[PDB]
Amino acid sequence: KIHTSYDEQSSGESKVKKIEFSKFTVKIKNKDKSGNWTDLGDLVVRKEENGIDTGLNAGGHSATFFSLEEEVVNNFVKVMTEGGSFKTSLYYGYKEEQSVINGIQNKEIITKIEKIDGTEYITFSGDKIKNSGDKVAEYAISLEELKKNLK
Repeated sequence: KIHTSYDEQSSGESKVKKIEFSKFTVKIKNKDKSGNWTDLGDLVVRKEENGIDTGLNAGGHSATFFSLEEEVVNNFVKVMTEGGSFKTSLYYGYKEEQSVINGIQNKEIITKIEKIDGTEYITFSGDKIKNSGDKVAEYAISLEELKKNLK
């Protein structure tokens, strides 16, 4: 007879990243199968010359979340501190979705302000996933943490 086993665990935390004048990072939550907001990770907003480019950064995975043209830079910032509806150059979303396979060009993003737990959040209608039932992938970002870098 033989018997063997193994187990390992590791973690770390630090606040050492590129300056606010180059990129910034904010919270992000998603709607589960129960239709309730649940934590997902963080959103790295990179301030490029030719628009804005954003990337989801969860506890074991990362990818492009959405991106917009130079003509939408101030426009996106407006709908992300006050709400509104402007088109985006590309919308990929998080993994396990129908858009993330390739991306959606010219994708219409309709934002709205809503509270959740005493902080003001912003929610928006993404692509139509195939793991829920003809629904849209919906999310929530701390509008109060966006304002810190959107003002």
